[PDB]
Amino acid sequence: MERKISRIHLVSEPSITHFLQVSWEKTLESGFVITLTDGHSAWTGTVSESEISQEADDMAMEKGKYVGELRKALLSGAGPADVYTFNFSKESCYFFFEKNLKDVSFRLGSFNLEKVENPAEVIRELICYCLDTIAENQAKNEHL
Amino acid sequence: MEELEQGLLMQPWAWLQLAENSLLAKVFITKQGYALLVSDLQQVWHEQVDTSVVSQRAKELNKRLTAPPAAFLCHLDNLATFSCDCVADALILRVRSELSGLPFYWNFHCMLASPSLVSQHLIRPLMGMSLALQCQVRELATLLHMKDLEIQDYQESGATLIRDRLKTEPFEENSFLEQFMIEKLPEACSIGDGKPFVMNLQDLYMAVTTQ
Amino acid sequence: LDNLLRPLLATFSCDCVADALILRVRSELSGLPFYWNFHCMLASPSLVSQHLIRPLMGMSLALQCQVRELATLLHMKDLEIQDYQESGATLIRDRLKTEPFEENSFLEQFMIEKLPEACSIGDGKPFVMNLQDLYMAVTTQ
Repeated sequence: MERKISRIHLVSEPSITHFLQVSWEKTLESGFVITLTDGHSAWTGTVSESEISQEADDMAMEKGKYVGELRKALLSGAGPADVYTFNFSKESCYFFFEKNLKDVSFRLGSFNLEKVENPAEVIRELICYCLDTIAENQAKNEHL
Repeated sequence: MEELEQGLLMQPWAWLQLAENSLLAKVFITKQGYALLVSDLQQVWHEQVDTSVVSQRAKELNKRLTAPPAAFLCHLDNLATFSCDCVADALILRVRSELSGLPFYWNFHCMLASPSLVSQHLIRPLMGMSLALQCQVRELATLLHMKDLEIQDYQESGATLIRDRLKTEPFEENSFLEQFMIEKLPEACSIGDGKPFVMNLQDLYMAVTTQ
Repeated sequence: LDNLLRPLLATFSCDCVADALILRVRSELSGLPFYWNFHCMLASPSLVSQHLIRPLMGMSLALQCQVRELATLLHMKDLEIQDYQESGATLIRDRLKTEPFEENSFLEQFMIEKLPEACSIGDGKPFVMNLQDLYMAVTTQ
């Protein structure tokens, strides 16, 4: 399995650094679980095989190429040319994200999040994985 | 929109590579809308559209891919995959483009152009161009005759040629037509796919329409 | 009708009813007055393409090839007067010296000075006098 934490700003919230966590089985295309948090609260939802297909078909794009856009958007795979935009009501829990070009934003996709009932706990997990990941890349470095 | 029609009269023709054939298209774009005239050299088709139709038709063809009308129009001004159907005599021209790194769709709902615009956008210009081109032929033929009076003055007193390959025969217009009609007219008058028209006549097209 | 029209291409009148044109002939045959009406619909887009657009376009292309062939002709006469003055070691009566031809400037002078009248559609009059032998040739071709 793979996961990937990515740090973002919602358009709604200029000064709060949020964290996006994505988790899946090597193809993002197979569907994934997605968490957002701000260090106080957390939200989650899920996306599936046919939903990504559908989203790409509504946008008339080769799946895999659209998955490219998804990796770049959701897994920090953006180049300097790529500017992505992230939007969320906590109130509706509607996520959506976009790419900016032609001096305009362009929706790439949307999620139903649900506010998560055990906020501090998925946070605990998340940041333990981070402490581990920093320590691994540290022990690897010492060796190199 | 009156200014969209006025821009259109004076726009040149572009040439479009369909998979199925080619088209000729003149278009005038602003933030206000567009006007388009299209031809396959057998028929002619017209559309004019304001920003109201732009945001409606774009919201239909491109459900969630929002913009102001003028940003769509700006991209069409860049001008992709073209296909079409004549359904009745809607030449529906279907355009697939890339914008924002997203595939985009526009369909032009082009009705058979009115005989009045066919006159104003083709026949009268194309006639006016043939008359003007013939006056250019007439002025190159006076210029050729003038250069012969000049060169004959040399032939009349001394003045032999040095380079044995610079000779001109005396220009005579009837025989220059005679040779052209056999040797050059077959190729030169061929319509083909309209690429010859768009390649070499658009300056005269623009000038004659503005005259 | 043929012998009446051939010299002319009696009296005529022209009346439109909706889309249709009526052309009326008053003349005489066997001393007696003769009357005809031509009853014309709008020509179809096929006819207008075949009789007007396509040939007129084919004429403009062929005429553009004429202009091109006359410009290369003009430049070849300019190499020839140069070869007389520059090396053929001679002069003229001066009153006949032409300028060296350049088709850019030829077109710019033409299109400021001569285009306004040159492309005049007018009565269609000058098209039928200047251009028809080309029209018949382009249509055959």
